[PDB]
Amino acid sequence: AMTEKEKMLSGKGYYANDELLVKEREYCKKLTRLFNNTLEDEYEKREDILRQLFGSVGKQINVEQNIRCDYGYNIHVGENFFANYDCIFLDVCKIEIGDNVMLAPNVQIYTAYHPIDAQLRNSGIEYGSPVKIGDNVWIGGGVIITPGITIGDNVVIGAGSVVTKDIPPNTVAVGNPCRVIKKIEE
Amino acid sequence: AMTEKEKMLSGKGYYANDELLVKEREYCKKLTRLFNNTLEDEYEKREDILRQLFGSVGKQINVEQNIRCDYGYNIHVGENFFANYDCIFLDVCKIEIGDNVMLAPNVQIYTAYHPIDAQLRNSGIEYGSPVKIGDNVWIGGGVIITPGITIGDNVVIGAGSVVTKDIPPNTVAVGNPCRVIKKIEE
Amino acid sequence: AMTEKEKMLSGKGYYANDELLVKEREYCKKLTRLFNNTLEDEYEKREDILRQLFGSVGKQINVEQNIRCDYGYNIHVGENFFANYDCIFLDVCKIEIGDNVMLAPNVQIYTAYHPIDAQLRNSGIEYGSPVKIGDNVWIGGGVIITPGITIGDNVVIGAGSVVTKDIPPNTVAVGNPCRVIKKIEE
Ligand SMILES: CC(=O)SCCNC(=O)CCNC(=O)[C@H](O)C(C)(C)COP(=O)(O)OP(=O)(O)OC[C@H]1O[C@@H](n2cnc3c(N)ncnc32)[C@H](O)[C@@H]1OP(=O)(O)O
Ligand SMILES: CC(=O)SCCNC(=O)CCNC(=O)[C@H](O)C(C)(C)COP(=O)(O)OP(=O)(O)OC[C@H]1O[C@@H](n2cnc3c(N)ncnc32)[C@H](O)[C@@H]1OP(=O)(O)O
Ligand SMILES: CC(=O)SCCNC(=O)CCNC(=O)[C@H](O)C(C)(C)COP(=O)(O)OP(=O)(O)OC[C@H]1O[C@@H](n2cnc3c(N)ncnc32)[C@H](O)[C@@H]1OP(=O)(O)O
Repeated sequence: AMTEKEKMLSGKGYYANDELLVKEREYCKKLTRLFNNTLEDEYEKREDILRQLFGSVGKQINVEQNIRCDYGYNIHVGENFFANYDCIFLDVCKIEIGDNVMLAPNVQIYTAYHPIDAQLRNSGIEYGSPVKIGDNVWIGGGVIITPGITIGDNVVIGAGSVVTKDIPPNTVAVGNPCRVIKKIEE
Repeated sequence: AMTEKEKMLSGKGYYANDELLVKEREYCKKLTRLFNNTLEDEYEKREDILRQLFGSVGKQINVEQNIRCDYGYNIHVGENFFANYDCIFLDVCKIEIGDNVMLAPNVQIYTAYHPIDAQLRNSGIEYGSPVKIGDNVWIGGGVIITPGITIGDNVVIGAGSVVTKDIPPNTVAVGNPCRVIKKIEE
Repeated sequence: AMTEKEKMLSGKGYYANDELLVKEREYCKKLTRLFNNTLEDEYEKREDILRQLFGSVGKQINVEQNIRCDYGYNIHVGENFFANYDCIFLDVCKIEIGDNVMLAPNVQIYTAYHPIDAQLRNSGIEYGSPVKIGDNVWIGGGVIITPGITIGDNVVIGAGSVVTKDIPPNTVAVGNPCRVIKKIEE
């Protein structure tokens, strides 16, 4: 039989109040707190914390302060990653981010979700679906990414967009819901 | 004659810089600060603070850190309430929330508003309209609730939604503006 | 030849990792940190910090806590300015705000942007376009303002709006994208 952590990672229904998960979420908030309390000139310190927090980190990385995570280890990031002010990463499942990806302020990537049915939801069962972002992607400010979304290479997501469906590579996409408005040279 | 606090609660025009209201807003920020400075394993402490902050609290409650309120006492919450990261409650008027309601990160419930006319607005007069959320409601990430909105039981509001009109029970509602897209079994 | 700071202010392409700009961004975060760590009854202190932070400040000003800026000096604000909880000012270029303007919580004003082309973007080059807000303007909660936007006098921007095009004076504007829905008496 699977553990609650295993059900979680596999996109199945799990109980978040599982002791192991609660204490993993505690460990995450400790590093998060340490990260957000650092001083503006403590780049070395922040970088170390990110390497303990995230599942995988490239050579260079810059995440502006007040970062929000659930577990940290489900966050996998490529080279030269940039995340601006107040980004939220609900990494119940894998948030896999490619190379040269930069996040504007207030970008929210949610992998978690709840049952539509109230009785199921009120029971405490919960789900996750991994999010994928390709190489060379600029994500605008206040963009929301929903569970199970894949974003291709060479994509520019306009500010305030709500990504509900997959966005193909080599496109510009804006809106609520988020749709392609332009193609671009590869 | 009514006091400014009374005008506020009754949905009438009031001056926010009223001495009583300013010092009530100060008291609110003190508890808010205490709440947001707690350590990740201080559940007992956070729970106590919420019972001093909110108008009414159920048996169990979990609000993730960095909460934003104006007064606190206008916030009335039911059983098993959950509020994720960085929720904002502008409780100029009553924010009444039912049982088994869970808020995703960055949910913003605003009850306050200003006069459309500039001269009225520049005079400092201000208004409020209470917000109502029924039992068994899942509110998505980055959802904004406008003043005077009532949300029925069994409602799922999709992420990034902007609730401008009332949402009937037993529905799924998304978008900007927020509209019903599905009905659901009761 | 122009410096990187000069290219920035002039709307041209610049490298943000320029030593002068990095240390100006450090100075900004120091004041920001001091501002956000103040206690709820330290109005005098916050006001002083804002006068060191912002390019220009009127007689009276109230900015609620957790403010986010990049440089500060590009932010020019008029009389009786109000900014509520968690506003973000990406002032790569000039953010010029008129008199009697009030910002609701979570208002995000972005002047910065990146090249559409990935190779240009991955090179580290970056741009800015100034944002202008007229006198007597109420900006709703969670409103996003994109680079190069001018907002006229007597304008009410509804909550959750995403301003992508210029908004004429004497109008009410909502939506994603943000459009005029009403005219109003001057
Ligand atoms: C340092 C850092 O981390 S970056 C900091 C900045 N943060 C940000 O969020 C900035 C993001 N920049 C944007 O969102 C811009 O709007 C861009 C890049 C998407 C603009 O791309 P463009 O395709 O050139 O927009 P353009 O002005 O040419 O017109 C696009 C059309 O779609 C609309 N549109 C553009 N952006 C958006 C948007 N974000 N949301 C909704 N609609 C939009 C326009 O209104 C226009 O409509 P229309 O022509 O049918 O009338
Ligand atoms: C631990 C916690 O606190 S929870 C943390 C997570 N935070 C979140 O915000 C997650 C919320 N989940 C969502 O918003 C999901 O999108 C859900 C639950 C609304 C999806 O519901 P569904 O009805 O099953 O969406 P579905 O994929 O079937 O299709 C719905 C249609 O409306 C659209 N749609 C779905 N969600 C949204 C949305 N949030 N905004 C705009 N449009 C949407 C879809 O594009 C689709 O359009 P179409 O069929 O006309 O082409
Ligand atoms: C203390 C402080 O700092 S303020 C704190 C509060 N923060 C806020 O964000 C509150 C802002 N208030 C709002 O956004 C309000 O919705 C207002 C002021 C824009 C309402 O203005 P009104 O024109 O009177 O809205 P009204 O109810 O009359 O109807 C407007 C129409 O546009 C729609 N609409 C109204 N507001 C919005 C919105 N924010 N987004 C999208 N659509 C909207 C309505 O659905 C309605 O549609 P319809 O008539 O075609 O069916």
